[PDB]
Amino acid sequence: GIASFHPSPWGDYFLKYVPCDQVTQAKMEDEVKKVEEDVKKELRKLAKAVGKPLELLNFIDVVERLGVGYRLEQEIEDLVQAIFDNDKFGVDEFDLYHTSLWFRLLRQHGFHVSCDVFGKFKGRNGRFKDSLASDVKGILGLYEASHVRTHGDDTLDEALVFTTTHLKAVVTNQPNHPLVPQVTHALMQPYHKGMPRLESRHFIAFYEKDPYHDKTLLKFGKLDFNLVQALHKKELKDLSRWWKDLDMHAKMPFPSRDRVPEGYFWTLGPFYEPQFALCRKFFLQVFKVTSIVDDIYDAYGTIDELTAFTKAAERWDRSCLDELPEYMKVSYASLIDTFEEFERDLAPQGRSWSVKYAREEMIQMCRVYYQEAKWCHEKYSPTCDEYLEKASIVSFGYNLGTVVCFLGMGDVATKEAFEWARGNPKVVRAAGIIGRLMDDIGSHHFEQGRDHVPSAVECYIRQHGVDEVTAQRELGKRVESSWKDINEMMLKPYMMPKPLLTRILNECRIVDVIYKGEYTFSNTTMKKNISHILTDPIPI
Amino acid sequence: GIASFHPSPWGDYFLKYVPCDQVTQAKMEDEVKKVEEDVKKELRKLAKAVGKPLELLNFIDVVERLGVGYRLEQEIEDLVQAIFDNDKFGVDEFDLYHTSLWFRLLRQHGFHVSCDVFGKFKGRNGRFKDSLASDVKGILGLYEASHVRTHGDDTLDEALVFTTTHLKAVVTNQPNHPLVPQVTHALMQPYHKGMPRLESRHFIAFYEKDPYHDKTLLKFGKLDFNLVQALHKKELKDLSRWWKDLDMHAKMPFPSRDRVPEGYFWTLGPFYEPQFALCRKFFLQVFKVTSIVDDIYDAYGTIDELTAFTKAAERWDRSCLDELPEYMKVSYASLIDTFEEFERDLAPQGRSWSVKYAREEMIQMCRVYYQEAKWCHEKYSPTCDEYLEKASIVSFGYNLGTVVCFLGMGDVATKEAFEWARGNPKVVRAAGIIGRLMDDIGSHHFEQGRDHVPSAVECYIRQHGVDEVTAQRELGKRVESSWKDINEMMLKPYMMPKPLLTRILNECRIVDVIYKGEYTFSNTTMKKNISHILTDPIPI
Repeated sequence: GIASFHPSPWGDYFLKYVPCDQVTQAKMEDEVKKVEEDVKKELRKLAKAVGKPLELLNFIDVVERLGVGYRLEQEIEDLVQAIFDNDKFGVDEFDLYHTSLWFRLLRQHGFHVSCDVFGKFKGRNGRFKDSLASDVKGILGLYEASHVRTHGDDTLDEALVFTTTHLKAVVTNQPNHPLVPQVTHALMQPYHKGMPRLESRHFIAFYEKDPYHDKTLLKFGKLDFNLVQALHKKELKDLSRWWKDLDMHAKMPFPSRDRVPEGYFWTLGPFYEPQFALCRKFFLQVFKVTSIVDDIYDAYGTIDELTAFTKAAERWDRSCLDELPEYMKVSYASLIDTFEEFERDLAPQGRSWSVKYAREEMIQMCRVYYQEAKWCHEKYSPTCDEYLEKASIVSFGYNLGTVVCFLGMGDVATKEAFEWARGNPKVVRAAGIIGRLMDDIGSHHFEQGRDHVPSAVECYIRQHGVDEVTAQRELGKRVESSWKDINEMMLKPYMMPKPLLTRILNECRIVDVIYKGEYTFSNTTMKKNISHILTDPIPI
Repeated sequence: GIASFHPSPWGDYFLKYVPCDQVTQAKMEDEVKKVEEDVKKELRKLAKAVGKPLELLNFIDVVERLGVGYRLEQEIEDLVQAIFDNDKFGVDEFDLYHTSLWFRLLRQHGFHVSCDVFGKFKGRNGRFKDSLASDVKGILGLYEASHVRTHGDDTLDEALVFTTTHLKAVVTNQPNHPLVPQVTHALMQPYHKGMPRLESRHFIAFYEKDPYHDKTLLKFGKLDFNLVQALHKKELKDLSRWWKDLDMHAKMPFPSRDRVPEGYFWTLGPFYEPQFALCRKFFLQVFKVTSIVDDIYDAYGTIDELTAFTKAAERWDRSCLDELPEYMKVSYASLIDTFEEFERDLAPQGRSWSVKYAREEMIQMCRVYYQEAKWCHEKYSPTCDEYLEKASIVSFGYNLGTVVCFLGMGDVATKEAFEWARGNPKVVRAAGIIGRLMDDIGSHHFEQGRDHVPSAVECYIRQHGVDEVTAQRELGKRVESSWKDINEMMLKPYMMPKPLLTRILNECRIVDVIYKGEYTFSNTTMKKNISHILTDPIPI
């Protein structure tokens, strides 16, 4: 009632999930496999067809945006490779939508195809023809393709401005145009920058409204979505039990109590496909443990108590439990226990040796937390570049996030990849810059800062002597440059194996979804995003 | 960053408030007092004028909705009384807007005028003429008047359905109509049911856009608003200091740690005018201690520890500090300390004897909290009427709230009034029913309930064997009937003096504003509502 600050939007809904029995689950599995083989047969048909470039382009695009391209991964990559090798594929004669589709697909699969294919859509000024604004479909396609841009894609930089202006006008002057639901959604969330699972859920609904949609592809996307959603909800029921058990170790509740759905929503970002259950188990659990130690560093304890907790984290041993103040013991024990559990989970595969790399990242998290605490306790005001480089990029959590993602991926995560991520590569820093800058820009305005608690916008304002609007614009430029670094990371040849780079790309995407500021955690948008992918199956 | 559940939308903004110097504040005070005398002279002019009902009606309505009728309280009441006695006022000839204005104004001032005044607006069917929908202004006025309805006002019940239908059509078919902002706002928040401070702010903005507005009235409202806002910001600076000092007693943060702005918003509901500073101090402080003890009963402690805390609260003595478990001691001490501070604040006027009644309500709160905890641990499923009568109406906080409101009101709040409120009168029960039922209806849906945690919708569903929609509708009817009891409370002859009933009416209004689900504490709507009345002055 009054003074009640205990929101429980979800209650026991996820704990009360009842999975269907094994006979049923295997029946649904075989149904979806039957339609998968149907899709693959039709795909083979389109590949050997003599002309017909656009049909194969659209078929590939639809299976990808329906969220079932993972069930056809190899088949698609080969096909796109063939398209890239066909130097007489006919791109010169495509309209805006299909030129944009060819460009976007090729860029997303690592092929560094040129922006010159867009030249025929420019006028004498060197700008895109405003006459193209009547081709709503093609403007939408160009808008979506422009978000794969890297450094040196000035055409795509201007294409984003051009398409944004015309798409906003479509929303405003043509409210009843058949594409307005899609245009409005894309303006809020470009597909390439959204969470794969959630954007595929929305595209399934859009695709059903397309009069020319392929019925078997729509059925494939719906059936696989419901199959994969049952796996998610079984995982979330179990992980809810584990999280609740951890919460009941303390007498007073942690802030993260009842926040398993939000944490698991986060966890679905890097990976939603069935084969990453172990990945999702690790990411969720580290998420909870991180939240718990974050509570320690955000409380009203002394800087000596925070020093002791950081040192004890560096030693990483239960002997430290007797030396720590009472209120820190549950969090410290959870650190030791959870990573021991990771070791047990990886022993049958002979992979326990890797837990070490995640443990070090966790120790790093404590160190940067300590630094942030220190800056506040000793009333030091860093510059923006100092705030980022010394604590805040890493304290966002993606140096730990990337290593924990690799933790569950099996033989592809070699020791060499763990050491690569441990050395703070440029792309992991980019993911962290995106997250940290969006979190800080959206958290509060300048006049709502906390004295002596550094933040990116306040640090930029005090360092460069500019106003809030300017600081927001320059930091937004840093976010955009980091996004271009991420898109260059997906261009061949790959630094690390693609399954590993894709985790970092997805970490950036889930941040674009959660920190859509213009709230951050546990608000109405988060509740609706969870409702979209984790409550009911898709009808029929 | 990731796993960060520490939102601080406001930071140190209210702590860093800098008041103006005493000479400046006295200057602004004298300016507003001068324009008050101007307004009063003009009002005297309108009263001593033959056959000008509509000009005087509108003048009174505007000074009230500008939020400065408290500077003319007696002068306005007398005038309205004179209007009720006229009997030749000419109401028989008013159009829809002015008939609605006359009816609403008289009802709000205790005069039980009849619904028959609306007979000329009905057709042969006995329903309001749909032809009236073209009089947007009059439809809006009738909509606003209909929320003062009591038992036996079937005309107003039909008026709400009629005007809602047509106002919704104006919003959808006439988006650019000049009244669309006002209609959209009224459809979300009826004036009569809103928080006076916040609704007067919105009306100040609306009134400036009326080409026929009185420039001096607008200046009166703007200047008084900025003057009273300086008082609120000084009070909130001080109370933020007190609240932060209390919070630093605990090592781990309470859920209510950074929630002074939301709590003070709550506190402005019952009273916003300068004379209730002490009231606001008490309500806010009680709010905070209530939140602290609510945390104890919501934590994962044993039913034996909650038994002990409840018994210790019944004893109300610092000696219990030695008997309680550690994590309860700061909460218990805050109880003892805060109510002692109330004794000190009321000693100079010789009223410390009244703190007793508030202490009793606080003890009742622990009891009803205990009952709710007991039901959960004994896995008991109460009946809906049982859920309400035995814990949940009182646990919303308004038996305590009404007694704490009276605590700061001085000689008007007699010992007899405290004893009237201690005995659970029907109108305090109505306020609690409104609060509890809106909170429970909006908190979660049926499938998101917590096992063994009673809540109104779930209890009604399991008691009566109905579905969620029906339980929500029947409970909404209970809320509506309680609102009719509240409107009856403001009809003469008054049970208690009017200043005391008005606190109860305002408690219901602040609940209608905060639990506007269509959804709880500390969300973007609460942040915007605080922004509207507590950040910047009104320009010019």
